[PDB]
Order: sequence, then C-alpha cells, then structure tokens
Amino acid sequence: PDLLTNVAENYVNQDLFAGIEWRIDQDGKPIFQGCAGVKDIETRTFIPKNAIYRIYSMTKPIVSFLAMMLIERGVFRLSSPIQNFDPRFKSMKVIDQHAHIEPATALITIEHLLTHQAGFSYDFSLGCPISAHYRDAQLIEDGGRDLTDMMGVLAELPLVFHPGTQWKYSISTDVLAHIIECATGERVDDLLQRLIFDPLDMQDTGFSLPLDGASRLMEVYGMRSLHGLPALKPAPHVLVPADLGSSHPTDDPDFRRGGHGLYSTLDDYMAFANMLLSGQTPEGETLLSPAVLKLALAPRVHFGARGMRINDEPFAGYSWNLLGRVMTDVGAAAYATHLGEFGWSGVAATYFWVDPTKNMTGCVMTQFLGSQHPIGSDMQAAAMSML
Amino acid sequence: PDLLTNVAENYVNQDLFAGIEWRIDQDGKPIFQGCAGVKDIETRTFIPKNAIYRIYSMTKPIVSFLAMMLIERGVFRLSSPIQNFDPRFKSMKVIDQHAHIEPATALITIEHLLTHQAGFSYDFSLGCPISAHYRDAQLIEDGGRDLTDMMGVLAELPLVFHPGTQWKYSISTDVLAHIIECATGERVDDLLQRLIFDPLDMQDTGFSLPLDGASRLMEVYGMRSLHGLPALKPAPHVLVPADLGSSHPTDDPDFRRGGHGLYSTLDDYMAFANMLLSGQTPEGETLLSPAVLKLALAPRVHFGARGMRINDEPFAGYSWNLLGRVMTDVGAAAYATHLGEFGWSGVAATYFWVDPTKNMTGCVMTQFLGSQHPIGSDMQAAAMSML
Amino acid sequence: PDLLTNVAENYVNQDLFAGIEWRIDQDGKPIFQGCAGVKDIETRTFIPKNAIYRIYSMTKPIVSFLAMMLIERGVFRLSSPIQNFDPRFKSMKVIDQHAHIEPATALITIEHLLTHQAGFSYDFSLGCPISAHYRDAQLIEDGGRDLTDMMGVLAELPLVFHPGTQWKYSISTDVLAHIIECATGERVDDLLQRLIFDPLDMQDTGFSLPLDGASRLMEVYGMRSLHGLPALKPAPHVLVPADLGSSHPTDDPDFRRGGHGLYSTLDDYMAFANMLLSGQTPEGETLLSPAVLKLALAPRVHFGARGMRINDEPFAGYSWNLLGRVMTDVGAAAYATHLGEFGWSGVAATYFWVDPTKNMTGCVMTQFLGSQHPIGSDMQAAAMSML
Ligand SMILES: CCOC(=O)[C@@H](C)c1cccc(C(=O)c2ccccc2)c1
Ligand SMILES: CCOC(=O)[C@@H](C)c1cccc(C(=O)c2ccccc2)c1
Ligand SMILES: CCOC(=O)[C@@H](C)c1cccc(C(=O)c2ccccc2)c1
Repeated sequence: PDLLTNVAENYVNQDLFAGIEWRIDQDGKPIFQGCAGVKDIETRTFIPKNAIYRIYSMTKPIVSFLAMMLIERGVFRLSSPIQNFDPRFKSMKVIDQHAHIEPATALITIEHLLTHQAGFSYDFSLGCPISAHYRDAQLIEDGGRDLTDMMGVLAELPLVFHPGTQWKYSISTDVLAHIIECATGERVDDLLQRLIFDPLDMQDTGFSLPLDGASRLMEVYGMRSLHGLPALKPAPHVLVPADLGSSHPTDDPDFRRGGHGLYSTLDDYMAFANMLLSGQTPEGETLLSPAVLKLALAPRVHFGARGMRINDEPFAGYSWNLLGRVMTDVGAAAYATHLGEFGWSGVAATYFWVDPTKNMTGCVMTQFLGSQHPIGSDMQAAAMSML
Repeated sequence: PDLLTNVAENYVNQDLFAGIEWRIDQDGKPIFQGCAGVKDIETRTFIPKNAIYRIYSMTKPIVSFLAMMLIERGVFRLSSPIQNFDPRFKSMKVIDQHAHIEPATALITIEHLLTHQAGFSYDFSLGCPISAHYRDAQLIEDGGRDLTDMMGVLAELPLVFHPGTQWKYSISTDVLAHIIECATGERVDDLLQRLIFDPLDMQDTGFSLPLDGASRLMEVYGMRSLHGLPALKPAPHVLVPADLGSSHPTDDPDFRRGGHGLYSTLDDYMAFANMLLSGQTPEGETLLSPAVLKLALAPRVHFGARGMRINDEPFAGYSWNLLGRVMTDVGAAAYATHLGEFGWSGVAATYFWVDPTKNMTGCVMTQFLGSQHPIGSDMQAAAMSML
Repeated sequence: PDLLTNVAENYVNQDLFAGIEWRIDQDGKPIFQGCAGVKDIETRTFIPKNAIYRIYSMTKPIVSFLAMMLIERGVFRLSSPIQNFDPRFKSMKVIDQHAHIEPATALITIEHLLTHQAGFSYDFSLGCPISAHYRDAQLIEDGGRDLTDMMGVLAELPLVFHPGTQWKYSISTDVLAHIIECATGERVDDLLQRLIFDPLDMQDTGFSLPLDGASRLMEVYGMRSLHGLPALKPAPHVLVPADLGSSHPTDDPDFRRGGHGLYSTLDDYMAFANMLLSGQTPEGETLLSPAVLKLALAPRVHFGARGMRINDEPFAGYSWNLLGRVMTDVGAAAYATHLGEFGWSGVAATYFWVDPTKNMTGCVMTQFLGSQHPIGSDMQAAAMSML
C-alpha cells in the first residue's frame, strides 16, 4: 500500500496542512512521489508546477556544505577563530541563568559554528538566558537589515556558555554565512549560486523569488507568537495564514542569511539531497571530495541521557555532524530509519533525509509554522516502510 | 570622628546622591543622626521635616512581620499550602533554561514565600528563564492593577524551580500579601495599619502619600532601563530624575503590594527597626512574642560557596531568615557588622539594620535607583566603626 | 585542481615560509609532488636537489621504530624497568604544582617512554612544574653534551606525575635512545644506520651533515625565545633566520638524541613512511614483523574531553600509539583524514602521515620554528581532498 499518500491525504483531510508534496529517490531517480491538497485553502488553487516553499533551516545544510567546500579550498579551517575574520567577535562574554556574566574562556571557531557549540542562542528560544535580548534587538524579525549589520548587533551580546563546552541550536549558521563573506570578500548568495545551485541546476533556489515566482509561492499557515515571545504551550493547530512581518521578504535583493531565508522547490532540494550521497553532480563533477564529505558527515556531537533537543523537542537516536542530524542508534530512534541517515528540516515543516545504506533520499515540502504534528518524520517512516 | 557625616557629605559633594538622612539608635534612643544635601537638585529645596521616601523592598520585612503576627494568631502556619487560600496556585508548573516545563513536585507554602524558596522570579531578573514573561505581563510595571488581579496573572506562569529546592529573590512577598488577604478576608494595607503602623505611631507610612505629603516627597534619581529589559551592565551613575511610569502611584487608594510600594520616613522606619529588638512597642505592648520573633530571626536559608546573590550581586556572610538578611559569618562579611545583624534594603538605596549585640538600629534614607555605590553598607560600616 | 600547490604557493607568497617541498605516494610510488619558494630568502637560491631539513621530533617515530625492532629481537620488552639498564633512574621523585615532592610510586618502563607516560617533561613546556629546572640544566640547549651525560643530569630531577598515570609530551624519547645504548652496548646512531637507514637506502639521514651537505641545508626561520623562557603568546610569524645556539650542531660526530636532532630529506623520509605501511623494505626484507608493527600502531593512550594536547595545542581526534599520533575518531578530527592515519611532525613545521586505508603516505618539508600556521595539516588535507 501507498503509505505516503495515506499519511499526506489524512493530514489534508484533517485540515492540518493545506498542501503537501513529496518525492523519494533511490539511486538518483524517483521511486515514490505525490502531492495532496492545495496551494492555499482560501482559493483552493491546486499546487502549481515547480511550487516554491520557504525552507527555513533546510537552508543550514546548504550553507554548511558551502563552508566545507571553502575549507577544502583552503579559505579557512575548522579550527579557525572567527575573530580573525571579523574582530567584532573578539572579547565575547558569557551569561548564565543566575545573571552572572564573565569573559568567554575559549575563542569561537568555524567548527563551533557548524556544530552549534559556539554559545549563541536564538530569538525564539524559550527559557534562554539571552533570547530576550535577541528579541529586543530584532535579530530574526528585522529581515530588512543587512546580514553584515545584524552581525554587528549580535556580536555585542553575551553567549550562553563557553565556546566548545555545550550544544545549543542557534543563530550560529548565520554567523557562519557572515564569516564566509568576511573570509572570501564575496556575498554568501553569490557563492551559493556559483558553487552549488548552478552546478546542481537548482534554478529556483535563492533568497528572493524568481521573476515568475509569485504565482508559484505556497501559502504559509500557522501562528507566530505576539512580539515573538516564546510560547509556554503549543498554539492550536489551525490553518490560518501566518503573518511573517518583515522577517522573510520575497523581493529584497540584499536579503541573505545562513540559518533560514531560502526559497526552494521539491525538485531543487532533491538535487541537493541526492548530491550528498556522493559529493558529485549527476554528471560526475565533484563539488566536495569524498574525504571531506566523510569529515562533514561523521558524528561529531554526542548527547547525554536527554538526547539532542531543540526547545525541549527530542531528536531521538540522532547525533550532530557538520551539516545537521545523523542517526547513530536505531535502537533509540522514535521512527523508522537506518544507521547513518542524515539531514535536517525547517520550522514550516519541510523535511528531508539521505539514507546511504539504501542510496535513498526523500523530501517533504509543506508550509505550516510550529506544527504539532511531525509530518516530516511520518513521511520518512512511511517511505522506509515501503522499501 | 563622625564617619557617618563624612560618608554622606562625600556622596552629596560628588554629585552621586541628591539628599541623604540617617539615624542610629542604641537602647531605643538616637545616638547619631544627620542629613546631607537637598530634597531635589533641580531647585535645591532643603530636605523637609519628615521627608518621605519610596522604600521599595524595605516593604518586605514589614509584610513578613505581619505574616509572623498572623501565624502567632493562628490564621495560617509556615507549612500551610498557599493553594488552600487561593486555588489559582494549584497545579503549578516549573520551567528551566532548556525550555523544559513540568509539573511542580511540591506545593508552595507560607514558609516558601517568606524564604524566597517558592520558585517565583522577578520581572527585572537578568538571564532568568521566566522573567521575560513577567515583563510581558507587566506584573511590576502595572501598579494600577489590583493586587488580586495581578496575582491571577502571575499564577498562570511557571516557577523556575520546584518549591523548597532553591533560593531566588522574588515576587513571593507580593504573593504573601495576597495570601494574607485570602486568609483573613481583609486588605493587607488595613492589616498593616491596624496591627503595625498605628501601634508604633508610624503615621506617615503607607501605600499612598499622606494628605500633606506631596511637598515632603523626596525626588528619585537614576535610570530605569528601556522596556524594563534587564541591563547587561550598569548604567552610568548620574543624578537625573527617574521616570517611574505607572509602577509607584502616589495617590491610588487601592495600590497595595507585598514586596514594594510603601512610602515612609526615617523616623517611622526607625520605630519599626527598634521594635525588632524586642517584638514590643515602646509602651510594652507585644506585637510578636519572643518565641515567634526568635523563630523569624533564626538563620533559615544557608548558601553555598557562591553565597547569597541577587542578580549576581553578593551579600557576603549573610544567610536568610523569615524577614530578610542575617549575618552568620563575620569572617566572610564584606563590611563591618556583628554576628546576628539583620535587616534589608531597597532599590532606591534605602537601607536599615538591627544589631542585637549592640542593642543598635540604623537607617539611611535616600532616593537613587540602581546605585553603583553601596551607600547603605558604607553608612552601616561607619556606624559600626563609631560604636 | 592541484590543491597542494595552491596551499604551498600561498604560504610562500604571503611571506610565511621560505621554501616548501612535498611528496605523496600511493602503493609505494609518487602520485603528487612539488616544491615552492627558495632555500633561503637572503640569496633566493632555489631549493637544491636532495635538500636537507632539520626534522626535529620526526626523529621520534624513527627511534621508536628502532625500539620496536629491539623488542622483537629480545633486547628488552615494553614492561622492562629502565632502571635495570641505567640505575641512575632508580628512586625517582615526583613534583607537583604546589611545591610538593614525593617518591615515585611506580618504576618507569620502556612502554612509559614510548607513550610519554613516564612523567618526564620538556625544557620549553609552558607552565610546567619542572621545566624551569630543565632549562637551568640546559638539557635541550646544550647540544654539545654527550647524550650519556645529559641523561645523568636529567635523572636527578623529579618527574611531574607518577609513571603510568598521565600523558605529557616529553624528553622521554631521548631517555629511550639512552636506554637503547645501555641495553645494547652500541650507540643509537650506529644502530639507526645499520638497522633502518641502510636497509631503506636513507643515505642522507643522520645526526650530522654529509660531506657535501652544507650547500644542501635549508635555512631555518623563526624566533626562539630569549633564555628559552616559554612564551606567553605567539611571536610574530616573520621570516627571519633562527638562532639555534649550540642546540643543533651540523658536524659534531658524537651528537645523537632520541627526540630530535636528525637531518633528513624528503626522499629519505618518504622511504621510512612507506616502510611503515608494511614493516618491509621495497625489496621485501622485513624490518619489523606484522604482529609487532600492529602492536606498535594500535591506539594505546586515549584522551579525555580536552583531548591530546602539547603546550595546549590540540590534536583533535588523535590517540597515541608507540610511534606517534593515530586518528581514532574522524568525527572529532579538525582536518581531512581517515581512521588509522598516523605519523608525527616537528617544531620546524615538517610533517608526515601514513594512511593505511588508502595505502598512502605524505610528507611536507619546510623550516619554520613555532609556526602560527599549520602547514603540515593543511597539506595533508589538500592531498586527502585530491584522492
Ligand atoms: C527552521 C527555522 O526556524 C528559524 O530558525 C527562525 C528563522 C524562525 C523564523 C521566523 C519565524 C519562526 C517561528 O515562526 C517559530 C519559532 C519557534 C516556535 C514557533 C514558531 C522561526
Ligand atoms: C528593592 C525593591 O525593588 C524591587 O526589587 C522590585 C519590587 C521593584 C519594584 C518596582 C520597581 C523596581 C525598579 O524600578 C528597578 C529594578 C531593578 C533595576 C532598576 C529599577 C524594582
Ligand atoms: C619538534 C621538536 O621540538 C623539540 O622537541 C625541541 C628539540 C626543540 C628544540 C630547539 C628549539 C625548539 C623551539 O624552537 C621551540 C619550542 C617550543 C615553542 C617554540 C619553539 C624546540
């Protein structure tokens, strides 16, 4: 039975998601694919050809992969202190939950940024000692502010632990994008275009819409908390269009970020995921060598009893590598997977995975902010069960 | 020599405080007293007779003393669960710095409120997992909100540790004032009037100015942070009149709190401090029996090597009793004192102490919010050096 | 692209290294090789044919390999107490950072020497409880002193931990060379010649220059700290010829050491590295059996959270075996590698590796003391990326 269709259709029929697309490839070619629902429930327009999604933190594996290419090319290395490229990050301080502030005892490195061990936090982090000051500064909300300028504001705030000593999912991929710009003298969006998107023919992926993109953009549903104040409990899961404020412009030619902000399509993201099986384009051009791809995918952050968590949500059986999650214990996993399955996901419920043991990739595209329902993992589980 | 005058005149002559009054009594009679500076630097009006000060958390020993009287009279007991008097405090939750929320595993008691071990926080607590939600609710800022209603809003928010398991200086004295009202059916300001202020002849003490009070109210100086966002470093110490917003009304007949909000005078507060040497009025009427006064003053919360801290500011060598600080190790103390010295202080730099070994009481009144200079401790040390 | 050339040329063009040679072999034959820069910037003489390098601690894997040959031949064993061969090492003492001295509670063994777990330190060790006494004794500086005589002076000084209980990179390979002499009745340089260099046709490797060697010796650049006092921060990385004092003679026929002092060439060192893939010469003569080579290469010292460090510089993902470093966690590694990659390096920035998973060896020869730039690891990473 087509478990993937059953999951997606049940989600649409229960009024939980407006529209869903999915594709699963094996050996670089589609084996399962489908769509359910509509572009938007207001007009019930069908999902268009080459529909466009805000992929939020599925931007991070792309920007991280770019960083690995630059490491391979000698621009910087994992151990490089970021203050060597932007001195505004010299002399960081660390704050704790008891109001105590002290100088950081270790320099932030490229590796710390890629592993979320740098001590940064995030505006929406509930209970965080510093996230109120991120929100006051509007680091995420003010999407119109140039990346270079956002970093200057961020650099003045304290970290929430000494670099290297803990893990916390964070704005550090945005720092990484900025440090890439400092190190190369180029803009991160131009680098992504030349080094990744153009070689993989990802012609619909970028920080602004294509000229014909407005009619292809999927509507985004959900509730963003008033003033950005982190919610103490989930809002009701209701299909109401979300207000993104100025956080996610569609046609700002200077908007670029490391941790979110890309628009993409199912087809484009599958080209990226399939490349991660080998480090090569389908024509055989190498984007990253096998040795550095192995360095990027090896489990690098290991977690204690409570496991990997983001705002206390678990990622059971997962460790962290330089690009995102990686399954390191199927016996601890909460849904079907295989050892070494890796990938990431975004807050509008987009999700992808790469499963080297099956030469398999998969991606689910939808637009629902802060879903109470783990559609991405449900679709991965369905696809795993259908092999 | 008169070190007390020297300290006070130096502070005034360095443009650090506008006006200061102090008195030190021994055996219930004044032994040192003085005044320095002016009511306000704008007009340089002289400090009036019976000048009036916002005493902020010097409200807490008074409200705590009232609670001990009510315990003595059988209204409730230290072990009483506060949910027995207001069921809005049933089913509390606890939040941590990792965004994890769970049910409280102990009920909040009267003793927890008096010792700041209930798990409540404070709006201005820097780095606190929940203070951002206090600020969003304007618990402290909205002084026009009735105490009973402010408590309903607070009760819906999580604690930051399980009741009884830690110490954190907090809004719990306001909860105590509210629970007093629940338990007695009377208002806390009326109970304070009948049980404490009138027997001690504290005719100028209350939550609103006396009829002839506006001309005697000292000006308040200092910088309250924008939006109440807790500052990451001290603001420059400058004598600029402070803007209190709607947090501290002068003529609201329903304004009443437990942790702040009283107006008082040097002479009134000394009457209260002298009473704490015996539990008796000067006429010999008992406000609190010797046994319950001993219960209230005995060291009750003991601190680790980090010591007692508020927003990471230390109270070196102090433990906590049911009314405030108490000196338990002169060899750890950071300024002159004796074993058993007790008292408290307020954010506008008012300060008092009681020293049973010398039958001594002292009080410094001034108005500077968030002083970088610990005038209260400096004046205590001067008085200790003189006796 | 030729990443190796790009790295080397960038280092020369940025005035960071005078001259660099490299070679990478696979299956015993060169696959990548090159050179950049000059022998010396003063005259800009090109790097000569068979250029000679001071290889410093790349002496250690050679002397360690010699020790394994002697273990195989029954001269001594890993568990042999060194005091059995030189009684000046009976009755060692241990000093700590609190000035406390006590007798060592374990005897130093051959294995302790090969693993730097014997408790010795090094003259240049910053912050070390005993390195000031090494410097006073001029153990490293006085290169004219006979090895046998240096050992007598060293033997009178305390260790910095009990043998076997910790790891600290040390003068212990020099102790090993001396104990080899005691055990065999032969000089270490004669043993190296007969057992290793002559079988591998390493005709330019030794503790003094060949008769035609003076014109082939690469100039050495960098700053040695005045009086040998360990620096608190890196000196500026500037190409100024280094003053080696009497630490590294070119034509002393009795100069021999275990931890440094060899002159070699790229070609000679690659013959040694290639032999470590098999324990055999290219003609198939066995220098060390497969079983004892496996014993020598197996990870033997494992490190805690802070990892393997020398003067606080990290070797991320590396453990220690009887010959040097060995990669035991690619997920912790700071630059491209494979599980089981091993080798060592020297303070003038020479570096080599052996990668059994690729049947690969590599060596970078240059002369810069105390480089701020990890040229050896950069070149390894480049070569790994080019496979
Ligand atoms: C996957 C990428 O998520 C992010 O990193 C940032 C960019 C982000 C940006 C804008 C809006 C949100 C939320 O709507 C939200 C966050 C937390 C809880 C509920 C909703 C999150
Ligand atoms: C001593 C009693 O002050 C308190 O602890 C609480 C009751 C309180 C209540 C109302 C206003 C403020 C401030 O204005 C303020 C707090 C922190 C920094 C600067 C200003 C504080
Ligand atoms: C790899 C072999 O390093 C050694 O074991 C010893 C022989 C050594 C001998 C002579 C000079 C130096 C330094 O120049 C130096 C040491 C520490 C920091 C900066 C410079 C080191």
